Amino acid sequence: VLYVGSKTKEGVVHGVATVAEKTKEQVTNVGGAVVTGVTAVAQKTVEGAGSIAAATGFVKK
Amino acid sequence: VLYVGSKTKEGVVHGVATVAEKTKEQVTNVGGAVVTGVTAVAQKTVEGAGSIAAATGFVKK
Amino acid sequence: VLYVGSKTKEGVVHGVATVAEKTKEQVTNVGGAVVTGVTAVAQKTVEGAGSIAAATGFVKK
Amino acid sequence: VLYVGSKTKEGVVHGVATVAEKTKEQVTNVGGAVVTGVTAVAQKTVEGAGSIAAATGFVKK
Amino acid sequence: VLYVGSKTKEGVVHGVATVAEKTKEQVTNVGGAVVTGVTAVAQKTVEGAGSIAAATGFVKK
Amino acid sequence: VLYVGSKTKEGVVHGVATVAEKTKEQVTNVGGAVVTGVTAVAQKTVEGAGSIAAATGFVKK
Repeated sequence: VLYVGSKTKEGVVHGVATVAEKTKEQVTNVGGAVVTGVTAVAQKTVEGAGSIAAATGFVKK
Repeated sequence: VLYVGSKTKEGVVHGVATVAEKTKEQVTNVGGAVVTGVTAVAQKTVEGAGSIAAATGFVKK
Repeated sequence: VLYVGSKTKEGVVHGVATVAEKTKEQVTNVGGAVVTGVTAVAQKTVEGAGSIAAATGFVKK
Repeated sequence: VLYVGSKTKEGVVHGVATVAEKTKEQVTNVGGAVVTGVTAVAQKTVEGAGSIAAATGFVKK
Repeated sequence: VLYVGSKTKEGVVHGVATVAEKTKEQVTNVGGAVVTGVTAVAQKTVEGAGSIAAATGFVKK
Repeated sequence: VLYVGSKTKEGVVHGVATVAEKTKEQVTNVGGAVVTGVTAVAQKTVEGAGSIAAATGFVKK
């Protein structure tokens, strides 16, 4: 009957400073799942399953 | 019957400074899934499943 | 019966400064899925499944 | 008798990403000196005085 | 009699990512010196006095 | 008689990520010197006095 949002923040990332010095970086996947290097990510879901960095192995039935 | 949003933020990324010095970077996928280097990503879903960086292995039925 | 949005932000990315010095960068996919280097991406979905960087392996039935 | 430079860098700026969101910006000088907002500037001097952002007040003799 | 530089760097700035969100920014100088906001600046001087951001007050003699 | 530099670095700044959120920022100088906000600055001097951010008051003689 009344809802007053104001400067609300939900699922938010702000003010982020990152430095990444790497001399070498390998990934060798063989038949699975790999998720690497997720930075400054924001999400909001309404009435649904939410996943950010979800490496699922193989599914069978 | 009444809804007053104001400066609302949802699923938001802002003010992000990144530096990435890499001398070498390889990825060698063989038959799976690989997700690498996701930065400054924002999403909002209404009535649906939301995934940002989701490496799923092979699906079978 | 009443909805007053104002300076609302949803699924938004802003104010992002990135630097990427790489001397070499390879990707060698053989029969799978690979997703690399997703930056400053924003999406909003209404009544649908939303995926940003989703590397799915092979699907079978 | 011998000098072999190679990939030498002197007085150099490179690989610079900047973002500047300002809603208002004033400068009100009255009879002096003002230097504002110097970015990505490089200089090399041989046998001379070198100044990049030098606001000098009034000189008298 | 012999000098072999190689990948030498002198007075150098590189790989710099900056973000500056300011809603208001004033400067009100009255008869002096002001130096504001010097970023990513590089200089090299040989046989001379070198100054980057030098706000000198009034000089008299 | 022999000098072999290699990947030498002198007066160098690299790999720097900064974020500055300010809602208001004033400077009110009256007859002096002011130096504000010096970031990612590099200098090299040979046979000379070197100053980066030197606010000198008024000089008299």
